Amino acid sequence: SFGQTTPPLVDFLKDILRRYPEGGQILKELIQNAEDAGATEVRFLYDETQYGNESLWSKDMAQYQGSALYVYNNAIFTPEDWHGIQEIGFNSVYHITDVPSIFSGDQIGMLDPHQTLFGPHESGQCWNLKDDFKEMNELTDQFAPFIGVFGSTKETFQNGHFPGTFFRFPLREQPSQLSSNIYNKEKVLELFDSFRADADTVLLFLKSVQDVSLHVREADGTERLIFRVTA
Repeated sequence: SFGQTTPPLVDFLKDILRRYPEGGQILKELIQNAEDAGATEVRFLYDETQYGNESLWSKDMAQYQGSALYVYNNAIFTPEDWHGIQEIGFNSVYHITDVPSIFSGDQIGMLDPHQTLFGPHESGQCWNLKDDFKEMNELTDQFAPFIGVFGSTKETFQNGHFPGTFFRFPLREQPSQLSSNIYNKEKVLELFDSFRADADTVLLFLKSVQDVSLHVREADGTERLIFRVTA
């Protein structure tokens, strides 16, 4: 027995990140993603909030319960958008996080290129707000980071549908096999700064997205508008 095998997912993606390193390109790639989905608005939120570690899908999920960059847009994923997302585009987010989550309509999906969280040959997991209602309700700490941002409420989960899209990117606090990039508040606000330099012109390329804003949420829950640009 003899032959080549394609590299493991994490190595394939490490190579893509090596070939495309990014600062402020990350915000631009995420804006492009929203434009491609027909969004008219994009909101970035740096969130200081740390969440609980009691009611998680598994103990290894605790490391992703901390500070995050969230990114909202007002389009709702189609099945094709969900297929599309499973494969620089969205992959630039791995500069920031090891486990991005995506919440759109009736589904939350988490991606795990390290392939350790969800079983041995799995690279992510998804929950349906209707079909998995019972489990999601029990896993209070797991889904708290999806409630109370961008107009999502406990009511959202009762109805079973969020009429929009947001991502949660828990900020990597130490190097992984995917990336050694560590983000903190300072580094994220530096990303917000790069963008703000270019903000006018970035909307010139775009025909759907007409409003981009940057916000910060403190641990006490207070939130500030950092910057907005409109068409």
